[PDB]
Amino acid sequence: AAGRTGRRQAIHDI
Amino acid sequence: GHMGNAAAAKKGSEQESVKEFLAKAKEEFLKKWESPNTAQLDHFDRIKTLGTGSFGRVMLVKHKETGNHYAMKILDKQKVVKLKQIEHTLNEKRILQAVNFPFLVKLEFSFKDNSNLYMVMEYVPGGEMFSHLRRIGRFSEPHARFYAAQIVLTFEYLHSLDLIYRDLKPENLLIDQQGYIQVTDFGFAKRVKGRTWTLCGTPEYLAPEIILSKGYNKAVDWWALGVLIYEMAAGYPPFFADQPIQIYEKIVSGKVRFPSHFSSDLKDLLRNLLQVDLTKRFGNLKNGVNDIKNHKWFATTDWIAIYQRKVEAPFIPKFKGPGDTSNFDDYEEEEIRVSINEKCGKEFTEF
Ligand SMILES: COc1ccc(C[NH3+])cc1O
Repeated sequence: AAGRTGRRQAIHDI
Repeated sequence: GHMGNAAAAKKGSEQESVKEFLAKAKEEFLKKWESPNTAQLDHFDRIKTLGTGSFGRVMLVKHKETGNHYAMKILDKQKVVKLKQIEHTLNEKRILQAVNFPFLVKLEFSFKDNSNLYMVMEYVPGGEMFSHLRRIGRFSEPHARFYAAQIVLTFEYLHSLDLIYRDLKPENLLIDQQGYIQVTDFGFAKRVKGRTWTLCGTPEYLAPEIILSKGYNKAVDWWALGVLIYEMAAGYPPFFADQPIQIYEKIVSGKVRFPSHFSSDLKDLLRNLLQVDLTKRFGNLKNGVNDIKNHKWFATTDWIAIYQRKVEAPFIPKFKGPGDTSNFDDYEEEEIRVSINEKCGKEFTEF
């Protein structure tokens, strides 16, 4: 189950 | 029925009291929203960076005159370059200066200079939910439920004011000295009477209708609550992949799998929050937030006691004194440079 474990940045327009 | 006479009457009276509260809260909000430079940079000593993002950083600062500690969000005006980045920053300041709720961070000062915008908030020293969750792995269901209840009440408050939040995630939830939540970062919050269209948020937490470029409403926050509860109770979110495009494909599929340790009550709640069909998603039906508050998974939750902060928290962060930063991770420190020339003055006149 590979996925992002660190802090996740928000996206502004995409 | 499920409730006897006494329980049903108590629940009804409780719901009428909610309406009375929200009516008063709207009157108070509108006063501040219709009729809101309360400091300057050299009034604070900068201590340590508490978090970083694409447009700036949050620093622990100490007010020179009073000695009080605060969290100062610094936004580089030039880095706020994209159109929706500018409007969103004005949303954030205006909303924070008008709201008032026990689980929403309190804004104390805001100002701007030639280079940056600044928002100075109460310092919440217990750290982000994110780092406690990653360290322990997962929260037990009662522990997750205690936090979830605070988010439910906070969204009931915000949505009653026609405010959407749009960035729920553990990174944005701070733990206070009593173990309760403080929601921070209102960069994506917006006053929306019906639909809105901006493609924004954090990939793992985006509702399908955002990804599909459909005009959407406050129900995206209830979807995100489903993601948050799942992640708190599992240790990882329900749509989990290395790249955003793969995350989006999972979200739109309409498929969720649950750990074998999830209770059936929890799975039922999550299937109703993580519902791609908006005519069926909890929080978006005729009974509104009450479909969530009255769900079996929350049967032990005393909503008023949570609001009044009368419930013993499952976890109290350690605090060594004022200004302690031990519950935060470390970040690269960079000098705060202020240009001699005003940047983007016209774009931020209203800030
Ligand atoms: C009080 O405000 C903040 C404190 C800490 C962070 C980092 N998670 C962001 C904030 O906006």
